[PDB]
Amino acid sequence: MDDISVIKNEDYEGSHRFLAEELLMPNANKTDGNRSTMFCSHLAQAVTLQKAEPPLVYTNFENQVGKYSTAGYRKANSNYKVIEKIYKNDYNYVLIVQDQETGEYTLFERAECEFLTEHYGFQWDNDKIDSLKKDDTIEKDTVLYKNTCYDENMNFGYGVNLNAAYFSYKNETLEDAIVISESAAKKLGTFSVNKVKVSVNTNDILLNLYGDNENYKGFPDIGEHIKNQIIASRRRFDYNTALYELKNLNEMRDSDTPFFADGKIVDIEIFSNVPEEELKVQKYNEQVLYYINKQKEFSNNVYQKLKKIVEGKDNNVSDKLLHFYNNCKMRIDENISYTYQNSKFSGFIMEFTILEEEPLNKGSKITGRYGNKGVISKILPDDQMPTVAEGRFKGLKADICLNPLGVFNRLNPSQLIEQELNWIAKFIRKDMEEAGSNEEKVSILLDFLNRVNKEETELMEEFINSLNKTELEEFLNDIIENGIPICQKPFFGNIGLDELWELYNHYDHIDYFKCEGISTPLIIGEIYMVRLKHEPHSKFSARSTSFMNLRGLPAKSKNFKEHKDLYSKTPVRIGNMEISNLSLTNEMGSIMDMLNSYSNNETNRRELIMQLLTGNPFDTNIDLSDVESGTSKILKSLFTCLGLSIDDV
Amino acid sequence: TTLLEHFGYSNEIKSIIKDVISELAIFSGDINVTFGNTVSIKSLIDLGNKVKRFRELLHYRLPNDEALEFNDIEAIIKKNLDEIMKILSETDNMLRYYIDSGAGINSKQFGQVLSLVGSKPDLFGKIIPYPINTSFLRGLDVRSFYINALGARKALITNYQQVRNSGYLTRKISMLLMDTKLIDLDDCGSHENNYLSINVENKDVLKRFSKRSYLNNNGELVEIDINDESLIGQVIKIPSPTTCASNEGVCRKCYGKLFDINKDLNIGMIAVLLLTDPLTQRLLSAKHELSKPLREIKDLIETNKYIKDHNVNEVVNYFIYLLNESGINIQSVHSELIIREMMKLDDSDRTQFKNDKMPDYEIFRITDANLKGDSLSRSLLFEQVKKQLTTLDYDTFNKTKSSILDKLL
Amino acid sequence: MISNFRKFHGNKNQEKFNENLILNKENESILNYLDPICKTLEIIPEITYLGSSVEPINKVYKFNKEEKTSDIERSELQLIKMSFLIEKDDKKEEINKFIYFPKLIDSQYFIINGNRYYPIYQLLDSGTYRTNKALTLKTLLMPIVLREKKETFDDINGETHTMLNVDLDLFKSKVPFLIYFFSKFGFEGTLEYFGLQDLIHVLMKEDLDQLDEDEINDNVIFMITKNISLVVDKNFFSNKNNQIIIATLLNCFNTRIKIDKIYEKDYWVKKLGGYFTTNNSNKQEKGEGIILSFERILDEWTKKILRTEEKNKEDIYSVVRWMINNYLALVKQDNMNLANKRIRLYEYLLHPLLIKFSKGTYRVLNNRNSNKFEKIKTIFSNIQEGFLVKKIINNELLRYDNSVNSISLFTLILRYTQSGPQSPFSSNSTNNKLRGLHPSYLGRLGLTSTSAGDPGASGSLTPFLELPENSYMHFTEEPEINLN
Amino acid sequence: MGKKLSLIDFNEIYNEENLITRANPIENHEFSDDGIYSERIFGSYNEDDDDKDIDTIGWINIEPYYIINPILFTIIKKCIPSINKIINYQQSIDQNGENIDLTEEIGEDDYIGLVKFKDNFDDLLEKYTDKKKYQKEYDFLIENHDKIFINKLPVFSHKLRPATLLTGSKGKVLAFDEINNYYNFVIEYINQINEGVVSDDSIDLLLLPLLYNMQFYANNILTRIISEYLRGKKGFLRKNIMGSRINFSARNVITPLIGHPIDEVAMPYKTFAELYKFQLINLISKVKGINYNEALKFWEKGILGFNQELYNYMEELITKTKGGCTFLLNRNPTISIGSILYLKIGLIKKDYKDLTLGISNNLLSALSGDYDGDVLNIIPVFDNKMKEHFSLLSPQNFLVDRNNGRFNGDFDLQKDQILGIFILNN
Ligand SMILES: [Zn+2]
Repeated sequence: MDDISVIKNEDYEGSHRFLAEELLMPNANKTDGNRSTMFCSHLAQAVTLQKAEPPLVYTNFENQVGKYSTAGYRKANSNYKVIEKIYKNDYNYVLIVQDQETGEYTLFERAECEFLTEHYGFQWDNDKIDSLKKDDTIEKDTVLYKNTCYDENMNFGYGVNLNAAYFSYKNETLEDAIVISESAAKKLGTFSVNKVKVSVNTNDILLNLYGDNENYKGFPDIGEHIKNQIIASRRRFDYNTALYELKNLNEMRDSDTPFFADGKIVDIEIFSNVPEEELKVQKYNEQVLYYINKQKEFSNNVYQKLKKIVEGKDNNVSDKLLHFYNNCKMRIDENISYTYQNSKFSGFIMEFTILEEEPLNKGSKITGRYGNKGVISKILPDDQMPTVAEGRFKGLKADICLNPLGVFNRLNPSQLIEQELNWIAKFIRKDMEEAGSNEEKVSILLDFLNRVNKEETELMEEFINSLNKTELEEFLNDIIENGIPICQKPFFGNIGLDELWELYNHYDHIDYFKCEGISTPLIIGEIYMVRLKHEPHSKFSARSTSFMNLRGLPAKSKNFKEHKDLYSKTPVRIGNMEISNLSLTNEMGSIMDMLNSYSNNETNRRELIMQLLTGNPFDTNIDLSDVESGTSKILKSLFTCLGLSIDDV
Repeated sequence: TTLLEHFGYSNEIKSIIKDVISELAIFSGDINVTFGNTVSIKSLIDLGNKVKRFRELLHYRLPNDEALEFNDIEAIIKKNLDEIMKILSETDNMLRYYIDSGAGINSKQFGQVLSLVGSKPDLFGKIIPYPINTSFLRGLDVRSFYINALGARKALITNYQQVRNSGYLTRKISMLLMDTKLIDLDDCGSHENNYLSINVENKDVLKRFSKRSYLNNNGELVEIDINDESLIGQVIKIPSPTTCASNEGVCRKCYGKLFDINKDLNIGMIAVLLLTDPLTQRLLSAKHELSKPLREIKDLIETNKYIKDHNVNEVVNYFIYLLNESGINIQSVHSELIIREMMKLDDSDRTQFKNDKMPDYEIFRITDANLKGDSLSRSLLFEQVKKQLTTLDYDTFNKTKSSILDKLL
Repeated sequence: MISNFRKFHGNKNQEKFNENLILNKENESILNYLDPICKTLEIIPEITYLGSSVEPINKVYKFNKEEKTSDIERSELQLIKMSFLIEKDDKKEEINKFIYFPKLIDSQYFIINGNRYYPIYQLLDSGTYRTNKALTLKTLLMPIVLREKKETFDDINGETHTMLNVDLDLFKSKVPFLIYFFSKFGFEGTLEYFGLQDLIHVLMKEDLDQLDEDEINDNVIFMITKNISLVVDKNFFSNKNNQIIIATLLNCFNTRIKIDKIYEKDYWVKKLGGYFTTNNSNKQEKGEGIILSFERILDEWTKKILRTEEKNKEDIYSVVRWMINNYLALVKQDNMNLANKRIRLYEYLLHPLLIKFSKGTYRVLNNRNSNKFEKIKTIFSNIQEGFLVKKIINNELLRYDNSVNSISLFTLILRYTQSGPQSPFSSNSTNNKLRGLHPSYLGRLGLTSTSAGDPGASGSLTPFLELPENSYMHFTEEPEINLN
Repeated sequence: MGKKLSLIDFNEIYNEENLITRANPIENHEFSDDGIYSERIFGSYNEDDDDKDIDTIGWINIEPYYIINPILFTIIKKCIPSINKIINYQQSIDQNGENIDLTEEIGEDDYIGLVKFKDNFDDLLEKYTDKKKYQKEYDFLIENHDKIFINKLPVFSHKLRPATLLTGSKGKVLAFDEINNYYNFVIEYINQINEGVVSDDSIDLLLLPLLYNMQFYANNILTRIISEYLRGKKGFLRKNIMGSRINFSARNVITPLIGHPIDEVAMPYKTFAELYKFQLINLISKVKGINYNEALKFWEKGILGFNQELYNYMEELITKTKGGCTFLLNRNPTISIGSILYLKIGLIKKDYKDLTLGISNNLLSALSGDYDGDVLNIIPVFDNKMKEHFSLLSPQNFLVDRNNGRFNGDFDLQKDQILGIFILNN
């Protein structure tokens, strides 16, 4: 279009206002549109990493997006003074502070982890806030806490750099398969938080799952870890069945209702609608009574502490302060009934929030910064993995081996650029290690940086001139032990082929890594990695015999959402081409027999279970009747009630 | 393949073939660990240092000093890509085996990455006036960046509609074709004039007509030889299921030598599936020019105007020509079987067909043809059941016939 | 340390994002946008809107025993009170109503029912869009549509003019704009209103004959009816848009006409009514009623948002004049340039309230055997304090928080969805062109971040975009074409 | 063959026990035993112990005045156009009123109501008969005097009918599907006829329009209960009858595997434990020797956390079975030849957390899948005869090309192995 003629490179020269997402991915100048789109979606799909690190090759914008984003920390809006501190439970507490200048009061709080949505969440590094004590001035830029994505100095971390090499492994890296060592997988640790609530009415009772007779606890305490993937269970009491079923309370009965989860208890919240007298005469409700007393004591203390503030009209408070205080005042007062989901309940409802770490599961996904997705196929002991054992770098090991089938088909030579840049950086690190005097080693360091990025080299030279001698030495120590960072602009100022050409021409000491026993001298380099969310556990439905619908047919249920089922267990349905392809074989009677035996015919399925349960486990000799299926009978009802009829032949 | 011939098409040889295939795969696996296959551009850089021809080839741009036409830029990019592949194969490098074997390397993407990118079409399918002079490795232009983004969004939209298509045609084509069966009988005993005539224009039709028989000068049905060339430019009669005189099903004569292979499975179901898969894949890839013949094939099967305007020999020859245009290759026997299902005649008996003059040979729409089918069990399982049950237009009250799905009800 | 250097070098960067754009959501105030939602009730004279105000949340609980009930589903809402007035039989009633709205949290979030919802920008058009053959204007009440048609007319000697008329099709009826002005100000008030009075003259057949040929060589004649005939300057008729005006005027050249009918405004009131309803008695009444309704078409919000000169938007008549005086140029406009588009975030939220209030005001439009006092009392009763949030959660104006990690400025704060409420997006081929990208997007919209679920449905704005101030969040304060 | 259409006479069909009488569905906060929500005849919604089946059919008397059947009515409208007007009784001023006062008499055929039209049905058909167009319809009417008028009206099972009694926030709302709605009107309407015991002309002047609405609602019933119950893919005729749900099934995500022949595949421990639950329960009952209930307890403990003994049990089970415990693997959506595979279990994965299904690489092309995240479905097979019948679905059968009779390219070596063998050879 003429607008296509309108846009000029001179208009946008030396500015990145056009590019939005690839601001986080280096060297977008060489990649294709599909890959960029994939990367943008992945960055929408990134997950928290326990061992998060800042990438080696950076584009000056990670710090920006981190600083501007406000869902990962809490910066005090102005300088305040803390007046008091209270603690609800062992792992959480609240801070009452006052504005230094405005004279207004404000709340803060801590918790071990934050619940984002369903499974997803993250653990909170509350070191800074916990270091604070009473009667201490807080500063405007002080951050009370932060997620693990943020480093000591607010450096953004959404992935980690791993050693990688291009290599095909036992025809097992076919398609997008990725193989990783055990240590690296141990690194890609990710948190997960779940919230689950249980209701106890007057009928159902709990069980002493945890502990002896004296320590009746149906659910693990705060320090305890949930055992056997079960939090609690309830028995449906009946007046008649009080002589057999209610017996042996310590052991669970077959027909009960358990709850399923994993991790460690992080926090507990109970809502009770029953008078406390019953709880007092309830032995199987001692734990809930104890927790209720603890919570009530907390609320009493907070109300007593904040009464002097709230009743003082002259004082200025945040709406948050008033809302919280009114909530506690609601809690302490009597005759306060709770009506969940616009309906009163009986007994109580209690909610557990739980946190747990996961390592990498065989079958998860990892992608770089250019959409090079994949699936973790198999994981190995690192000794059983290609290593280089020659020269200065003898004994180097590569954690992951990507698929070298083809990068040219995926249209993104940028990964190779990053890899060879980092490998060259490794070699430079070795060279500067070989250096003896500080002046000459910093000279060669800035020489290389100038070969790759002159302006960032100028900034380094300003910094090193700024640094004092001993600090300067500590800095070179950090370089030799970590590495050297490289700045790489997304679209304007990045490297091209010619600079790499010049580098290899001048760097005649560069040489292929000669791995042991491997015929070709492969290449090892650092690449950034980020782990996605799509896990094999998310689609794992498997059913044997669950609740049938009104039509006497299989149907899904709501137990899984309420955490009553370990696995999802939602049945599969056979469709058009399914019956078609099954009828590709000339066994229509056989297909009908299978359909009747599985779901359609009640009598046939029952006789299948009967025959199959007993008899030889190794040999199953089924016998089928000829009773009319339920589907045929209900269709007969359809026709007869329509005025239609049934008449074979 | 040839092994399966000297050993009688037994089950044991099939088992041993599976075993040897698996073992060969495992051996390739161990050899592939113990031999490296890594890739990096340092190989390219060193090659360019060694060979100046490759060096200047990668260092090239369009001569924009003159106006360049679309065909000219396509020709120049084609010649450059061929030169790249030729020089890469000629010289030793860490990717020589890659391009010689051909696994994991696409010529087009390679030429796009190293040589210049070339022009791209607009979302509506128009070439841009300003082709991308640069190449993916070298860099990009902001305008080129916009062009690439537009192309990617076009691909995404096309993928969305392609998935939304949902594979609907296979539903009805299978639902109609699935009832077809086979009957073990030596010869339908059809008339000589019942054999349909086909003219030969290229070897492709001979490929379409393997494992079958043609009447010779003596009229004997001798096996057709695809390698044979004496059949060029000749109209000859061939047996077919659409003309078979067996009322129970299809005789082994019509199915040719292929019959013995297929006795296990529903012949019609293989025909329908083996047709619907590559055709849909080709149509979907083309949508991702050549698409127009595919739509023509869909119309010929569906709209039925050409059938209403012509005769069975003409329609089958057109179908063969369309199959050739589409690029997919399937045995003509299955096509003739789809035509056999397509058939419609006044007297359900095929014995009249064995006489000198065949009865009326009309063919209708695929949905109409299925709804025509006198067996009501398959009709109800179709769509448009409303008019079938509440109206008397389709005389569904009248119609009655046995079928496989009739047991399913 | 490495971290020290990284932080310093990130600080030294010169390229920064737009800070006020990030915190833009805090800038919006509901009271200002709510005011016109109250004002649109003023179509019926009975309501007298006084004003609305946000109630403070300053209330503090005190211990009491009212068997009160508290619920776990947490929602953070503030109360807003509107005050309207009515006066009947010398007695007055000040009606006061209250509603709940969610509050901003974390400087961008809403908490309703113990769940976290986030509002996002919505993309729409500025006004005066082009589709089919018809020029249109998008207004919250009813989009104004003008549709053109060819016409051929033969002059005294038979001179044929292929020549295009723009009829106005509003209120479910094709009613030309010239007859609106022509009932309003008369034929001569109509002609002088555009300043084109002098160029146009009209005479009866004998008076047409006495007109000298010099006038013909200066004015092309347009015969009205077998007797009457108008004349327009040839130099004036040179302009194509002038041809369009003369064309709609030719459409006014109805077959049945008398000189006194040309010289009475009540006649055209009856004509307008007959277009609305053929009933002779209703012709006058319905003509007047639709006159005031057509005045109601304009709303202060639309006048504010429109980039036209205020003299061209003083009243709705001036608006239509501006549209048809420039019709051909406004037909030629880009359908994708963002200067034609705009972003809205606090408007659609009150839209369900607008619909309910419009329903009430429409019940007041069809008032019959109902005292105005009791009518207003009944109308200001269906609204419920929880109705606003209930409608919002029903119609999914907010989106359920689907985040997975802390990064939020690049998939929550800057996420726009082109579709939404009051939106024309569907599976159409032209909507397929909507999924297509446009070069004007460059540097103001993320051009490569569409959702793979539905291409082009939603995207991310670039952080380097700076929207002009005092343009109601217009990407460009000037229109796409300035009509120079 | 199959289930044949015939509007067989209801009188010899109908049974006295199923004739419903007029009563409101609810009664004193309990379903009435005489209305449509009867428990006497008609099942119990919450309880499935009802010995009588869901296919019981309810029934409504209209013997006093016979009514044309709705099913043939559309056909009737074909044979005689606008019979809806003939049965539409506007010729009345006592209660209907003067109204338009101008109508199309059409030889006084119109506005005679249902009873007169039934009386002169043959004459009206002779008046409206096309020997060239409507002759076939008129012939099919000829073969069907007995079925045109229907004396009994049936009603679906309330257990089949999804209609429920919800407790709406405003109050207890009987949230019925629309079906019984018209049915209720119908029975309520028929109430008037059995209400109209007293005889008087003006009553018949109102009774005949009641019959008009009777037929109108009958046509409403047929059209409505065919709109959704047996139409479209939501309809019952395609959602269940051809294919339905399966109770012994699972689905998983595939990952590559080596060191085994192409046919062998491995399954995650958890899904194998769930699929063959009853085989293991049988073996554990035999070996432990105690009743099956404690065996079920042990199996629960086994699926809860990893156990060595239970793994040994499944290893014995795979080793000693006749067919090797084979299954069906199908790839949604199956649109290619052999898109279903008959595979045999070879090894149980020991690692508890592993949940992916191993599969040999060479089967990727035949089933048209990729390791990117596809979800594939597994159906176990139990009967030995079934094993033999599905042996034709084994990949060894698909090894031969049913197209050309050569070695199949989908089982040919894939990319990486092609490369490796090339290195070995060349
Ligand atoms: Zn034959």
